[PDB]
Amino acid sequence: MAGNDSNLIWLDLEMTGLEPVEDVILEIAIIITDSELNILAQGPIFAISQTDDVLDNMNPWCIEHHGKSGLTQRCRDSEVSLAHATKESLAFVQEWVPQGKSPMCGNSIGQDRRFINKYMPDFEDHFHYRNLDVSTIKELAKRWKPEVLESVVKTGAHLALDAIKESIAELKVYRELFFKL
Amino acid sequence: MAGNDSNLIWLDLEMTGLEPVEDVILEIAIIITDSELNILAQGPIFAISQTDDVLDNMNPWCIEHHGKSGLTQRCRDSEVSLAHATKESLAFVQEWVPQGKSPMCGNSIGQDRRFINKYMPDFEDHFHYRNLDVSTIKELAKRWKPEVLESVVKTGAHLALDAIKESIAELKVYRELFFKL
Repeated sequence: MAGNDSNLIWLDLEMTGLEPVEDVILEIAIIITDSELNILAQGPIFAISQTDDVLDNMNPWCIEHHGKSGLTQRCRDSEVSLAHATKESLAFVQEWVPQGKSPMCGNSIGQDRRFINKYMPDFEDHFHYRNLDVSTIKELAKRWKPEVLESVVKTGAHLALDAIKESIAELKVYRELFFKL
Repeated sequence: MAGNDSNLIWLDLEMTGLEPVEDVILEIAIIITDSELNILAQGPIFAISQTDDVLDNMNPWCIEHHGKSGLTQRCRDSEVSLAHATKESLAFVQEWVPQGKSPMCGNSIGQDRRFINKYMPDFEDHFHYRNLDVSTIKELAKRWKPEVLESVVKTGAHLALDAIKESIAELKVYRELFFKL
């Protein structure tokens, strides 16, 4: 099933803040599912090597939340450059889905896409221009059928890996309870 | 009914191309709906003043399509500035939904957002950070229930209200046929 036109690239980034103009990427994880949301593969996980003054002067939210998740320390200890993570990610994703076919999948994935466009345009090129944004459906559920949100489970932050598994599980809940089979 | 929390702000833009690094906005159109997708208001439509330096040197797709469309000439005839379009759009929108409540709605509305974020920062501030991307559901339809696309009405009209009302209507189809409400 490695090359199916309908497979999906799921990803989550962690950043030093919200604005691509000043902020940089700290973490990347990728999961490939088939079109039915079965998990076909996990990409490597990269904490991105960043200097201490970058890590120390990020967003208050980020100091707290990345400090808590253990990401900050993992970037202190990493030798991984963004340049390397971009090559590996692109090669992995190429191994699984044809160029141009899969939209970018995840929660508020357009935010991530801003960072990928600016900092990893080679990687972005493998994707379709479309976004599969799980938060779109959450917003429709909030207004159309909010009790569905009760079945949605949100665990605590560790890896970007975990945040992706949450997005998939969330969409899986919607498929079962919110969309018509 | 004015200023209700679940009211939804819809928009489409037309541009000189795909890369807002140095591409610009040709047209702005905005529709408000309640949470049921009932159209509550049409917003000021704005073709944006661009010199022939800009209009002559758009992409091939844009020269040919914005030419038959009538928009290129409208931007040449147009007196309204970027700031005036920003100031007005913000005002209209401010009437109909409280601040931070509404995601930004439309097809691939993240692309639009990149242009709104750079050239109209004040306007984007009124939205929730979330996107409501109908094309997310179109991507799911294609994979889960393609028969549903048959009822979607895609003319191919690349204008202002043209493509908006088509995004709103496309969501209405999904609501009847694709969602379990």
